[PDB]
Amino acid sequence: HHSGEHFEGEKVFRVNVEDENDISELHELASTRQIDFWKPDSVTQIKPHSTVDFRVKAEDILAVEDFLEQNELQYEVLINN
Repeated sequence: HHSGEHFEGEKVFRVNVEDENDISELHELASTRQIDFWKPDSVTQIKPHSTVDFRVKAEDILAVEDFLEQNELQYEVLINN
C-alpha cells in the first residue's frame, strides 16, 4: 500500500526500550531525527525497560513508522482497533 496518500500522521508513536539493543537502534535516528520526543527522552540517557512518547506528526512518517516497524523497534500506538 502507500503511506501518505491523503492521510495525516494521526498516531502517538510511543517507545518501549527493553535494553541496550533497542536503544542502539533508535539512538541512531537522533542524528537525523525526523521525529521529536515528548515525555521523557533526552536520547543520550535512554536505558532499558523504559517508556517514553513522541507525538502525532505526519508527511515524513513513512521513514519513522518504517524505522519502527521493519524491526518492530518496540513502538506502541493507541490508535489501532
